[PDB]
Amino acid sequence: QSACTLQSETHPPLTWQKCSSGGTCTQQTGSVVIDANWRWTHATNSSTNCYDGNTWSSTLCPDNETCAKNCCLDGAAYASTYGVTTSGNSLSIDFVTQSAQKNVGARLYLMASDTTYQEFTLLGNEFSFDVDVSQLPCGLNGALYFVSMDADGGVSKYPTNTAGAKYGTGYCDSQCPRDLKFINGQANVEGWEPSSNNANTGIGGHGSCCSQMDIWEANSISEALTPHPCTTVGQEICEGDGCGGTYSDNRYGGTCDPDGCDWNPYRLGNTSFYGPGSSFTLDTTKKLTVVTQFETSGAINRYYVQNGVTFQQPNAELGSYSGNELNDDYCTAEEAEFGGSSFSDKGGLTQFKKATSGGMVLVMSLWDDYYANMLWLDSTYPTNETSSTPGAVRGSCSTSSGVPAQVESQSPNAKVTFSNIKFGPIGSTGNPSG
Ligand SMILES: *[C@@H]1O[C@H](CO)[C@@H](O)[C@H](O)[C@H]1NC(C)=O
Ligand SMILES: [Ca+2]
Repeated sequence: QSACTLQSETHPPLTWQKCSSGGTCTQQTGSVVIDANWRWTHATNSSTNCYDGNTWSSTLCPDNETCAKNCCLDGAAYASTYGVTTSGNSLSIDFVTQSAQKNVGARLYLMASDTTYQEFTLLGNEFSFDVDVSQLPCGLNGALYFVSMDADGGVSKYPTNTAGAKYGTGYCDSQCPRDLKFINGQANVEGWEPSSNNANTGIGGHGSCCSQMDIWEANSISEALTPHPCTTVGQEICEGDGCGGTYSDNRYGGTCDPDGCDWNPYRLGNTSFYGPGSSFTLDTTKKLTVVTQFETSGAINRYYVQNGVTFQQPNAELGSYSGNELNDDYCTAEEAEFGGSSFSDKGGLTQFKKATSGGMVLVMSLWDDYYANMLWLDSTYPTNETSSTPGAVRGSCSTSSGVPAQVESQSPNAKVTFSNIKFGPIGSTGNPSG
């Protein structure tokens, strides 16, 4: 797709800190850009929409190539249309924003410049951020994660994409999302199937895969940490059900691991660690700091800070495993106890180290789940299972919670605030900010 300028594109600024082993942290100035899927897509020579509701214009978009040549992405009014605002080192995303139309959530990327994404090499480093999930009830997910996207949004690889990172192109993740309107410089009109439960989305004939590090997927009820390896580390197009993931039929027939080796304290047995109120170790009605360390062995460590008190990831006992570190032993024990083989089949933490050894783009989003109502994160899943079934209970939310239409009408003012992002060598982010 190309870019149009009927609406100016001004990326909201966002500062963050880069720390060093020497003990100092320096302020960096970046900005955020909203994903292309949320943008107005119209004809290059007019205001005629190329996509409307959950269907494409059959005249402007008869096929993927023609559609890409006839259509362009336009600018976004961050605050008024998407409910996205920034203030210093803080970023807030509103759940539902009512303007000329109804907008639900957003997916944003941290930029290095006005035309490029900031790339982070995670291996041997740690990532820290403060978050306020107090306004996120059951069914919502304020996520912060990393994906192996190209810095230019794919412009160098796909000439027909001239919008680039400036317009949030090039997304990919372990689910090999087929709901993307543009992939590899072409539209996704071929094989398009409008969603039967969402009037604004659909599924196309192609998806976009890549490694994904889910550092934070959470609400006020539950939180999970999940690395997702792929046989091909970087962004790669997939076709049909060969994509696997949520959007396809055979979930495990793809190149990526849609499940991952997840770590949810509640799912692992500690039901008093994270929750709303003073009866929980970490009170989700108050802000908290989340630190994630990527050691060179490929293992992942995590600790939290609230009101100046530090709490390491709680200890978990799963089969022959015992500890608080996400490593090979943990992931092997999880597949043995909870079932599955997707993570190991995709290479596990060893294959995932290839992703963290390279650059990954920071993503921050807020979304509700039209496929599984976020039950996999904060409830019993599958819903037919009981508490006696290992790993079935992931949170205290009712199995009837998370209906998109219901949460959107009942909790429109829900929102998430991410702030004070710090990145640097392991052991450096707790030092004085500059
Ligand atoms: C949950 O984790 C916290 C922090 O490590 C700990 O103090 C508490 O004893 C744990 N509770 C259970 C039931 O394991
Ligand atoms: Ca270790």
